[PDB]
Amino acid sequence: GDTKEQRILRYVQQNAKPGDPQSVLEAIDTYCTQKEWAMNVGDAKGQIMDAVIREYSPSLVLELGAYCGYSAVRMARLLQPGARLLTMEMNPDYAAITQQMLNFAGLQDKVTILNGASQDLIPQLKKKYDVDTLDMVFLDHWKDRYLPDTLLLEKCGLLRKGTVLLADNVIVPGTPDFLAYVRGSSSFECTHYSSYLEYMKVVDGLEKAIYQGP
Ligand SMILES: Nc1ncnc2c1ncn2[C@@H]1O[C@H](Cn2cc(CNC(=O)c3cc([N+](=O)[O-])cc(O)c3O)nn2)[C@@H](O)[C@H]1O
Ligand SMILES: [Mg+2]
Repeated sequence: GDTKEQRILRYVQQNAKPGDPQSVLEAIDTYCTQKEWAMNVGDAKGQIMDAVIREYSPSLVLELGAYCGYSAVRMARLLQPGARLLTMEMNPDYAAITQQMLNFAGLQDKVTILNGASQDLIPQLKKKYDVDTLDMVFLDHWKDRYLPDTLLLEKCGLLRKGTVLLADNVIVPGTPDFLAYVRGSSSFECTHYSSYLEYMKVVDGLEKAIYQGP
């Protein structure tokens, strides 16, 4: 009784300043550097994420896997007014942590949390949420869903030329099938950003894959 995710949030509520997203991010990072490792994107990879976001200024972002709401907070705090983030989370407990994390950050009005698995929700985006195409996609869910969900996004017509895919953990725990596909495919221009597994000295990285169209 009493999960790590609940402890992380409790620490944020005690040490972070309400309505200040930088503060919420620093609290989580501190908690996870000092007390318990947890699978947030972390500040090192979060900084690359920030740079990618500022470059494209997406109006509509889709995130796969929210977890505690760390990357959701990172991204939604950089979004222009009227720009939105959709985040898919299959575990209702983590989704609740995320909602409260975003509420504390004062970012709740920029984000919609979708409850359910990506494979079930993605085919419903156009019909049930009036989504034309996506400006950007952050992949941070089950590693072996990266490729299937990409092909699924393409099938559902959610990708246009210019859609940026940003994938966490392509080295650790690794997504070798996703990497071979986007790199080998002329439908994706790919950039690797070398970095470190969150809160550790193990080499990890993000992959940016830009859809070129059919
Ligand atoms: N199909 C899915 N649809 C929606 N949400 C999903 C799905 N699969 C997992 N999630 C969510 O990802 C979050 C966190 N997560 C991520 C994974 C797969 N990713 C990792 O395991 C991971 C693992 C490490 N690691 O092992 O060092 C480091 C990282 O940065 C990671 O993202 N499992 N739970 C959880 O909230 C879970 O509900
Ligand atoms: Mg990750």
